[PDB]
Amino acid sequence: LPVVVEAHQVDTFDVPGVFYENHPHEPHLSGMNEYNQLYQQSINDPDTFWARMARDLITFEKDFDKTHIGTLEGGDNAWFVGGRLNASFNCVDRHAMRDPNKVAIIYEADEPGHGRSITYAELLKEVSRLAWVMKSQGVRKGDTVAIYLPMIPEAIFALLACARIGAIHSVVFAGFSSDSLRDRTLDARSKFIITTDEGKRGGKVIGTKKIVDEALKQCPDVTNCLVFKRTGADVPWTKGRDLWWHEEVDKYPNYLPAESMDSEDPLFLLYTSGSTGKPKGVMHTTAGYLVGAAATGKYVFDIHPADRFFCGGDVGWITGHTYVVYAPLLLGCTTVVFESTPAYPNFSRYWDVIEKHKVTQFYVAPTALRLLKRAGDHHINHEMKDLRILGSVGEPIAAEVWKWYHEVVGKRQAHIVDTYWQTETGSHVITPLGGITPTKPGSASLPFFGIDPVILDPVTGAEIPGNDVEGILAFRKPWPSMARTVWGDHKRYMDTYLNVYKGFYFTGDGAGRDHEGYYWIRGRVDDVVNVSGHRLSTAEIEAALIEHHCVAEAAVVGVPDPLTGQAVHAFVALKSGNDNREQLQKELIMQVRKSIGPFAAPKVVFVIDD
Ligand SMILES: CCCOP(=O)(O)OC[C@H]1O[C@@H](n2cnc3c(N)ncnc32)[C@H](O)[C@@H]1O
Repeated sequence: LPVVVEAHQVDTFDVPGVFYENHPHEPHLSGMNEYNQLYQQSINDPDTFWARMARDLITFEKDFDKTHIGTLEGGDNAWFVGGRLNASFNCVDRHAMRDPNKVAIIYEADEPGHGRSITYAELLKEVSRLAWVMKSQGVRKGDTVAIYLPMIPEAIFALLACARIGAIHSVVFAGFSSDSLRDRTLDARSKFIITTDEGKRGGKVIGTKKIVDEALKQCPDVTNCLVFKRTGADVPWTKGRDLWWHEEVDKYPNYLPAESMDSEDPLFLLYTSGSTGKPKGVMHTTAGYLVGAAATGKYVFDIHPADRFFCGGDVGWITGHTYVVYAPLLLGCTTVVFESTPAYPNFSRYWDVIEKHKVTQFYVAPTALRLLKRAGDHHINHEMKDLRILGSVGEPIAAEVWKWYHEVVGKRQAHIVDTYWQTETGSHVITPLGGITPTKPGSASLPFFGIDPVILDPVTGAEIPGNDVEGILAFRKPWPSMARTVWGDHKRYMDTYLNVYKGFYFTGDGAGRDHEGYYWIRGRVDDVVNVSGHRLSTAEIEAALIEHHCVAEAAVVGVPDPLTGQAVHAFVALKSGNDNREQLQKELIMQVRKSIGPFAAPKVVFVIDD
């Protein structure tokens, strides 16, 4: 009967009472009244609200002159202008100064019972001497550095060492093919790459150095490749280009100065798939991105310095950027770097890790939850006494999965926080606040501070006022962690995000706002599909399928899937005939695996006449 049909007869759920009784500290907010007061200030007077938030959470070398200049339509937004700071100083130095022996990183290795814990002082040493390696090899402020690493603590060392010297890290998910790594390394114009000899995940060997070698044959500007010895396997070696991480860092001091950066110096590039064209290098700058990361870590995930935060996302994606690395380290707590899968050695692994390390917040994709729920509740039998926040990201956590997460995983003692955001927003933008916001199963709830959502008519672009409305999700105002450009193509950034509905930021998602103002995310309205947590471009996959000599035309679509959220399905029209039609279906799948990576392979390729 309502316009937003998903909300029909869905009541809110309060934060469990025991959450407050068992809390080691207390929430950073007194309740929803204070959220509403701070939220209104963040919209009505963002100059005052964000200046105080930034000065609360981020240590500047030089205080900023003005909170924000520019406009959405101008595509000229700048935050904390005139400030100077360094991201590695805020993630590492200031904490090592105060509490050097506090654990910063818990490394959980692919095999249980391995791994190690890393203090803030140890982190400062490893970041410093890795930064010395890059500096000695000629990396300078403003250079991009390609990173092709699995989930080991050396990945955090690498991001933060780039930030320490003002280089711009460009992390490439270690499941990408050599073609995909090559394309991102070329576009970023990186001259330095960091990788492993091999990766280990779920007991399986990933031949990272071999993949890198293949990519670098076509990246002539890459003059050094720093290799971390993860497995010790014999790998191909290029004298004069390749260097061993362990050999190089032993040469250099255990401390390096931090480079003084402008608030608006680029911090990183993250190549992201869009509705049209090759992946775009989404650029985040420094102060605004860090402010958003710290602000959401604090108020969304209820992070306090003593906490042990565990995000299951990969450093290759924005979730790992913001919530494995930047947010928890900015706030000075402990973060978990998890090398394995939730199924290795068995389906208990996530809970084994949470129980061993006394994790307080866990951040998961619903695809992983559905896999585990299907495996059966006998794999979950873990006290997990400290687990009080259960975050979810990537798609709506639907009622059946929500209930399982709340009751079986959380024992009705944790607050489930469904966080809506995207690579381009830097940090959470519509989400409940942990320990504060009442929630609805399947809803992202309410906007974060500084986020002013509107629902637009898809055709006319007109704003649809009031509640129980549906349409396009857009934001009316800039926010600190917004992506600042697409690398090398500001015009595409303008045309993609800011020129579609002038005066607004276009998310590419549909949404409903229900009778109580709660937001229900409908998903992408463009040709972007989200498959097992992977943001994929159907146009990219079609182009991959066309690379096959038999295929003339290709069409790929995303369809609902009970486990992967959505499944990509591909249709091809052949140029002639193929008596090995079942055999062609294998070559087409391998073609996508070569062009993009295993994770992008279509479930099936249908060969049709027209
Ligand atoms: C933030 C990690 C993933 O970042 P990406 O840039 O890869 O993907 C962003 C997209 O994921 C979906 N999405 C993300 N979170 C949610 C969410 N909580 N509910 C519904 N859809 C969601 C929305 O369609 C969005 O445009």
